[PDB]
Amino acid sequence: IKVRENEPFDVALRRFKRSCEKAGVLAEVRRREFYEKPTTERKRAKASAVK
Amino acid sequence: RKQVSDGVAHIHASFNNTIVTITDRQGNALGWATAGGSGFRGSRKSTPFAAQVAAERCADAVKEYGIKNLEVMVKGPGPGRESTIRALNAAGFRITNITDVTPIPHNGCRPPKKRRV
Amino acid sequence: PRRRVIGQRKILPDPKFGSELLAKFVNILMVDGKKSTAESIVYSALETLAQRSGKSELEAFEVALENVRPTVEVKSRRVGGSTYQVPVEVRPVRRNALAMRWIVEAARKRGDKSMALRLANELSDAAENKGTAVKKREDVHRMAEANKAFA
RNA sequence: GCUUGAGUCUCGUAGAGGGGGGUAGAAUUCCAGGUGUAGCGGUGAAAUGCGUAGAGAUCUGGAGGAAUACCGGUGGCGAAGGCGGCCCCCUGGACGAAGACUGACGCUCAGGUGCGAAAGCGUGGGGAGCAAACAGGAUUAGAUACCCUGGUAGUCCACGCCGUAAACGAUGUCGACUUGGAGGUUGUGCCCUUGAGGCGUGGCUUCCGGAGCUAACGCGUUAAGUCGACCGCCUGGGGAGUACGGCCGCAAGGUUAAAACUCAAAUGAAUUGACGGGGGCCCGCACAAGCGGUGGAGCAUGUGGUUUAAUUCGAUGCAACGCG
Repeated sequence: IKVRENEPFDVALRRFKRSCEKAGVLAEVRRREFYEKPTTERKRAKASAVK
Repeated sequence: RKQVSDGVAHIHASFNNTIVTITDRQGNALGWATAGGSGFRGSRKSTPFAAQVAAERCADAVKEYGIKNLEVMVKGPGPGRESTIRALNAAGFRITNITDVTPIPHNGCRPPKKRRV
Repeated sequence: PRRRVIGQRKILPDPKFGSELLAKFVNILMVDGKKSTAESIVYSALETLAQRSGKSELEAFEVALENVRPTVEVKSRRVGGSTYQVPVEVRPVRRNALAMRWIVEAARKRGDKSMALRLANELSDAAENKGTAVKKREDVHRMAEANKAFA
């Protein structure tokens, strides 16, 4: 979660949060408890991941 | 006044508004500025521009403390936050840490229903 | 413009000063295909402009037009189902094209006697940037300055 | 009698199988306090709402309830419903390896009995979040809706009831046989284990496909192929899974289950097109960028209407209206 750097620093370059929290994990927990849509969203996500 | 010389910039980016609170390392607030309090009410208070002018305006109003070092703590998602920390090192601050402190439940409370828009 | 990227046609420069800039200014002023009339108006008006300001001809014109050129202008998007007025940087040819259109339009708005006096007084009011075309430029810049939040 | 079906014993393996008890960490809400100050929240935009009685932000301390991120996987377990932190206790099943034992003890099953999501019901608790009802704000022609702000039952626990779901692989159970390929998961044997190998042999499971079948779509060794055993159910659409009666249920209702009348269709799958406020690519003064008009005035001319003895007939969205 943290970053620090010594005096050679210019830019933020914190892409630790395109790794874990920001993009998916908080936008996922904005909306409803189903049990049902996730079983089919994961079903078609794993059925789309195919050659 | 009171001459703290190090603080924390808690930026609270949400989808509708970013609210920047500059405090000390004890956690006592020294002065805040919101994107909605800088003109541009409404669809324009959730933009990176509004967040950066919110952060410029929060860098003002803590001149009475002589803050040079600060950590940055970032909550929430938002069109803000990224631009926000930029405005902080456009205001002479030595930005030391950038932590992202978004609250994530370990499957806690049930989130609200919504949005069949 | 759907498909066709275009060239542009070359205008003959001004027959008194060799200025294609001022040639496009007499084309912006021209009505009903009467070019002789419009260049008479431009020569009279800029001649009294050069006599009044005492500078010279087309540097008095170039100053009076430099005060009315827009910096950035608003522009509609309609991308996310919403009406945004985004600010966008004006191209130089469009920059002085808008400058001349605002000078000429504001000069047609004025209430003096002859067109050479309306436009000579409009360029003179734009030399110390207090006329109507500068209020059009400040108006455009208030729109693009208020809506700066979209880039 | 016999062991190739079924079962017992020995040793292990994997597992969100079940029931009871405890605990942990993040987060939400509330309460008390510090800093601090003008907004916060919300939306397509807003407003209701909260806020100078000091909100929101931020830090500290506390309480409480529910759910258990990451692992997490067309992964696993379960007859099905379903089961997801970690630990203990009680407990069910499955699978594998070698050997021993019983010796057809088997398969299916009407009535019967049990289990059976969610909502609901009863009694007693609990109540943080979420949220039917409800209230307010918007949107709209209206808006008893979608959106916003609140919000009660309920969701959670104990015991009892209900007894249903698109309770679905829309595929009853058990057994046998019939070309293949790529995986996943869990055992086990053999070989230099010369490593994240090589060769087999089981259990469960995913995707694609051969013959075959199928109205087609598709199924395809986990069959919808080729057979056998037993059960359940169907007989045109509507009326109607309704009424009456019976049984069950506290009720809601559940189950069993018609007829009169009425139609000549209702239906399945696939084809061609058209359409979509579906998707991709592309064009045209289509939009955009501009310039000049029309709609306002007077007149010209055409039309509708009205008038008239007649105001000849035809043209009438675009593509009729100085048109024939």
